[PDB]
Amino acid sequence: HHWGYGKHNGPEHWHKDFPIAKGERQSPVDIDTHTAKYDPSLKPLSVSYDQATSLRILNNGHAFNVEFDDSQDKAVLKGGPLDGTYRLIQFHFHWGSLDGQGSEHTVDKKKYAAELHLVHWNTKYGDFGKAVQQPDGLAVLGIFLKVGSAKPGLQKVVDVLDSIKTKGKSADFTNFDPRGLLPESLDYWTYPGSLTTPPLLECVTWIVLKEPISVSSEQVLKFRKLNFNGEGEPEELMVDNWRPAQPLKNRQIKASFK
Ligand SMILES: [Zn+2]
Repeated sequence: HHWGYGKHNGPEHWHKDFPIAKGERQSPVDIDTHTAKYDPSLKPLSVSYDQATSLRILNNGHAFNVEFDDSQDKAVLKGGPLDGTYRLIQFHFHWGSLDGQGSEHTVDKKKYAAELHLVHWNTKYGDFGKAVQQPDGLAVLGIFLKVGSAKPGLQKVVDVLDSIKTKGKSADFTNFDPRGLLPESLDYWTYPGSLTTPPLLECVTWIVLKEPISVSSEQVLKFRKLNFNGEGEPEELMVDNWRPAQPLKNRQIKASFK
């Protein structure tokens, strides 16, 4: 009876195994654009992905992760609200069964069709497993996906999904450039939060980009053909793998832009 996104094990149940689900800095949240505070002290983001080395793509039973070599400062995030250097370890998406839902964060209650999370860890803690135990351990760049024109830089991901249809499958996935997934503008909101899946640790500085990327209906349809289940188990489509918005509590969302 593992956690998941179903009727009997979904987000409303997670607090029984993970009591931090009811904590003070849980994610995602609704971003109220009119009460977000413009902070002129916030620096521009510095995304240095030119030397990124992707390794593999994996269906882990709740999403698919594209994993990167994080043994050196090859793909790093700096600047913005961050102190120090954060190394990219993996990216994954959350998506819906329908185009009108799928994102985890919302903007003035608006849901997008999907949300991309680029997960980075603070190099001062030496490895990802130690970083998640620290309040400043991770930085997650969140990018919204809306349905419209196709995103050419996403197609290489879409075309490999047939190889990792079921939980536990992996495929080699080298030479993928994550720069093809970024919007034109790097304006952002930021707030302190958590992982949005168990163990729900409160270790994330969230950086949510204002500008969505567009993907085609055909691209997102292919996400919805993945399976939560392993091979030979009954088929359950991997859809609606998003956590609903959590209370903001004593937190202020800051904006890098007016
Ligand atoms: Zn995520």
